Amino acid sequence: VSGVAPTIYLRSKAALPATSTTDVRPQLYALQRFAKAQLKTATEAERAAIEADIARYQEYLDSDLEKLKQDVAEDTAKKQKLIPLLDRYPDVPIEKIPEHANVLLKKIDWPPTPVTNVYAPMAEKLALKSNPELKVLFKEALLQPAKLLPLDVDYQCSHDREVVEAKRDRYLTALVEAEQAPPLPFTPDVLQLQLEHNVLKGELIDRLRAPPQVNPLNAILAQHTAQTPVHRSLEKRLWTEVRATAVSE
Amino acid sequence: DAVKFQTLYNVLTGKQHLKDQVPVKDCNLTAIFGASWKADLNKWFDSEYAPKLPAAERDSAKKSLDLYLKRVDLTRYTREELTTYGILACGPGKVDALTEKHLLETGKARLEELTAGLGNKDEGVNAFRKEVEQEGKYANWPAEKSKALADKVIAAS
Amino acid sequence: AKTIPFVASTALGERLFAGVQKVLAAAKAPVSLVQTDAKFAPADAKYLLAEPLSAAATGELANKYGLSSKVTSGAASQFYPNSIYPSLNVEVVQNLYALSNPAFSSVTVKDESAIKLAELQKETERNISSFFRDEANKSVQATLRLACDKAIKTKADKKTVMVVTKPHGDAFDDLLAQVTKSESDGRADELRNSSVSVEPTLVGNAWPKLVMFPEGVNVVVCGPNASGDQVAQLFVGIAGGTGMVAQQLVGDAVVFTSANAEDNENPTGALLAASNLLTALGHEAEAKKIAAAVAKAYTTDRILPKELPGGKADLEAFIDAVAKHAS
Amino acid sequence: LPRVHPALYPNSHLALAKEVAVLAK
Amino acid sequence: VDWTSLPAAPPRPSPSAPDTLIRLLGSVVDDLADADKVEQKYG
Amino acid sequence: NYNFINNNT
Amino acid sequence: LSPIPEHLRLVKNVAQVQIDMLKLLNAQAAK
Repeated sequence: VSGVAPTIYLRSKAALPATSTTDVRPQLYALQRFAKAQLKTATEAERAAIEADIARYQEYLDSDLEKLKQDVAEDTAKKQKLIPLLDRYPDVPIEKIPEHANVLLKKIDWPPTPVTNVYAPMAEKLALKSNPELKVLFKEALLQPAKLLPLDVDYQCSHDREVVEAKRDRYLTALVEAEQAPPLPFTPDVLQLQLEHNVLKGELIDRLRAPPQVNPLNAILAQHTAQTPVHRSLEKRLWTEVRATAVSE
Repeated sequence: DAVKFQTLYNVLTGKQHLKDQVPVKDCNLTAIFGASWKADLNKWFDSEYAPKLPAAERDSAKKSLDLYLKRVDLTRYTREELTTYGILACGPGKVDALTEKHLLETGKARLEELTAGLGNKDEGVNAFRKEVEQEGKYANWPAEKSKALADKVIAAS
Repeated sequence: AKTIPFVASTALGERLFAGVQKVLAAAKAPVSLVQTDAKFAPADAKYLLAEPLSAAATGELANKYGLSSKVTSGAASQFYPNSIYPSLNVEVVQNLYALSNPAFSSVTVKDESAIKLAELQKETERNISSFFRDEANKSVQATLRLACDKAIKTKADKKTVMVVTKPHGDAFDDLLAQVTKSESDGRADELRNSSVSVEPTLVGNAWPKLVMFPEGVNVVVCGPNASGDQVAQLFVGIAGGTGMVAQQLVGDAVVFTSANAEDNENPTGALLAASNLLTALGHEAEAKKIAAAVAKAYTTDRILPKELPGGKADLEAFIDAVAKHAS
Repeated sequence: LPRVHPALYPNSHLALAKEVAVLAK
Repeated sequence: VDWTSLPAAPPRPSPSAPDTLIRLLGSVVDDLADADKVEQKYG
Repeated sequence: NYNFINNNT
Repeated sequence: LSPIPEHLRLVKNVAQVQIDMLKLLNAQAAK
């Protein structure tokens, strides 16, 4: 590490740029250009529908996205009005069901059907990430991270100090991303899950009172995707992302 | 001696690439050399390379050498420190003042971080002094200068 | 009097509108500037002038006008005081697909239903991703073709060197390497004729070359990574700091710009932008008048702005001096 | 085969908007 | 003598990462060490 | 049939 | 032979899946 270094590797978490913005206009413009490209392969009917769509996106841009926020708010209002109506038996909550099941098994006392449990593995990660010790190290590592890395060995090993600074810079970003990362890997659509939970609750009680294992739902989405062009499917990614910001702001 | 200084002049003027996929830098050059870089370079220049060639090329080479020396003094800094934290945005002539500003500002910020995480201004200041001393030792920097900077930042806080 | 738009979302842009309008009226050119905003600019306007765009604003404007690349021009290093870089006849080029599209990075059993559904979903995603990849490759091709045409149009000193930053890793760098291979192995003819020396290099082995000896380089190319942003900021500063360099944005249309941080006020970058614009339209005599006025301001009166070393003065007084030197 | 609700159908709220306005009052 | 070459720096012993950093970053230290080798080569 | 629908599977 | 206990165990498994989903979302919202 030759040369009298002019500056010193002092850093602040405030100086580290942590924005995590989510822009909407460029995504919209990319949608527009994609539809423009599909126009060439489109037939006349879809050409007309796509011209209407293109004019709609240009209207959104000229009105500065307020029309789109209004539209997505309308759809989400329909959704949020829908779910409490499908809240069929609210007085009979969900944890009380296995008690009923134990009761019926006691009363009554074959190829079984399996289950795909996805949300229970993630619950195990909460048993780790929610610990106090794991957060203590986060609380004490970022404040004094030089203790962890062998900086003395690294400085002696590398003639240039720029490489050493880059290694230290990356470790913080890996740690900052770690603590701020959630247990989940994705953004769960809360409404479309409470829908299923409210419908599924509407099915178990009707089953408690009283072949193949196929899911006919998949024989509908396979038709829905076929009917729609691609730009509408991409438009769904846009509308979903706007529900995050509009609920945030 | 004269060999090493001719090699140095060639590298600065750009007539030669260094003997690997290596860049020219103050660090990556003075590490090879004996850390008497600029003084001995200028001395060998004014002794053995100026009187040889005519005066026009002498003036042009003197100009170019001064420029390249300033440019390597600029190379001393890091890329991220240069661009992101705004050391060069004003310009080379203002790099020094911007370094001073950046140092005092990041010192205040680090001090506030330490005190917010720990409190106990005595303890925070002590840990800050330890950190600054260790970083100076790591960057091959005068410990007296680092202590003076630490006291300066504390007094200015 | 033509109506060339002028995007400005800041008081900096507003005061620069007033100053540049005074300058241009004193220079007696048949155009006029129109205050607008980045989100409401008029399409079908090819040659424009602008102010420091933020990243999001560059993205929006590029998506609107079909832009692909941003060029710099450090001509003001000659005017910089105690200039360490006299006559910096090189050019930096940075791609823009990140700002135009930041989101580019991104069989339980054999039942007929599920495999059909996955096939349709993957076909949809295939179409989308293929379109986006083709667009990225086309933007990169535009950047490289622009850099090659620029190196060729320049007075070739039998070297005509093009440095190309290429940190191995991410997708943008992979695309850029692939496109360099494609162009070099494909054309080779104007290449071998003008002796255009294309060179993919790394950041640590490139930015010191650019700093110490930019004489050995004529063009620089960078993708829209942190590395490319850093090298562009390096040149933007080395040419005399934010305010002295003249930026440019090209693709399917040209808009000139001047880089400036929050605290800076030097408009010389924007004046050189105006000069380049007027040369594009045809008023080369007026552009030379403006350049001579700038040179007179920096040499005769030597009235430098506050941010710059040495002398110090305000934006509006500097522009008054510029206008009086012009007329 | 099992049953599915018109809400579990895709894009349901669009065609079910009438019943919603009739019901939520 | 070859001044144009660069001298052999002192040898770097094995990494021997710490349990604390591993617990904080399970599946990332391998990637970071690989990138460190990459940066020692190129950058 | 007695099976149950699960959209996310 | 009868499918009643297997149906009831299906119900138990699916209800525990739903409750685990609910706890996951509750812990995420709390955070």
